[PDB]
Amino acid sequence: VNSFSGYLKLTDNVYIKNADIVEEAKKVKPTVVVNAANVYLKHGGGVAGALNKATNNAMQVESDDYIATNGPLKVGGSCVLSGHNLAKHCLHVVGPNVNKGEDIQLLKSAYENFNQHEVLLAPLLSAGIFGADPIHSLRVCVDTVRTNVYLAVFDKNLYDKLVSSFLE
Ligand SMILES: O=C(O)c1cncc(-c2ccccc2)c1
Repeated sequence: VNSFSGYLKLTDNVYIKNADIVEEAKKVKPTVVVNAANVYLKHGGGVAGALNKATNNAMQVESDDYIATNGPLKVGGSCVLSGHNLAKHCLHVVGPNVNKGEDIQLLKSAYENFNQHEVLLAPLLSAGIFGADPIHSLRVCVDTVRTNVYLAVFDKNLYDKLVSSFLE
């Protein structure tokens, strides 16, 4: 049903809310929730851990089965798997891990995957343990994605910084 509420317009196609993406997926019933994935689709923490836990490990069993056919994803790559109880689809997207010297230029490639989906509920890619500046990631989102993105940002202090950088 894609019932997004309380999202702040940043651009004509990029929206942002200070919210837990799991709680968002349960209220919004989005067609697509984006996972901040690693190449092995091992959902051990952050957004991936959160989404998987909310599926009571359904996502992790499907993910393994995919990895068995594919081997690992490419950095900048994605797959479309079931959203389980959270969404029709989960778009698992691998942003570069700049901690491991993966090139920040691959963040554009990661966001380009969003353009395959009319409307997405999504985190910022390559933030947190992936080590990219989240405000940089938002700029790459805005520059790259032309389909309708609804970004959920868990942390209020980071949310305010993001909105201050974008609108002030
Ligand atoms: O089956 C569909 O066409 C569909 C499309 N978008 C969202 C959903 C959905 C997503 C989460 C919960 C319940 C329903 C289903």
